[PDB]
Amino acid sequence: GXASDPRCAWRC
Repeated sequence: GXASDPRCAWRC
């Protein structure tokens, strides 16, 4: 669940 965290959203 990364939809609110750009620094991980690239994976998810």
